[PDB]
Amino acid sequence: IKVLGISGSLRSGSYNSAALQEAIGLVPPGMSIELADISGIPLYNEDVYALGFPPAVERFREQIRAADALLFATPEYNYSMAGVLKNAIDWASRPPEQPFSGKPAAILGASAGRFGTARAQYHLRQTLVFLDVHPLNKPEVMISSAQNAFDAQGRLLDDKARELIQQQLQALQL
Repeated sequence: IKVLGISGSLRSGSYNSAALQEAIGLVPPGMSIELADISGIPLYNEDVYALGFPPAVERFREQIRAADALLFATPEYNYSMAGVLKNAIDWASRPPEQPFSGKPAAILGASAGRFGTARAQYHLRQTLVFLDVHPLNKPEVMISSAQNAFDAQGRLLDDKARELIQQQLQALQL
């Protein structure tokens, strides 16, 4: 089972990217996570789209098409999804036959804030309706006070979080 991990943050020390990197080693046997790189995706402009998909967007769409499931790591800024993540989704969601259609998925997120990306997750779930993506409802993974969840580089010190992430991946497999 091929899972495409999508981090909504571009910063080097991203808690969400670190969560996905850790997730790669928490999958059950028979499953593997490949990471999407959305750093080359430009801000959306219909006038640009009309001339064709930028190479970075085409690559992203190709990865989504090839994936059996999706794993979103969504940062939360100003009580909603990070604009960068939404922008990437906006690009990949364009016609023809946008690739998110029918894909099962899991959502997780990390934030320094108290609610560990909860608000961004429910907004994303609304967006997923239009894309016809089917996200797991349980378990939910909202890592709060993320500054204390990781050490050097990006290892998870929160075993509870590691367990829940392990559960989502086991759910996608099923």
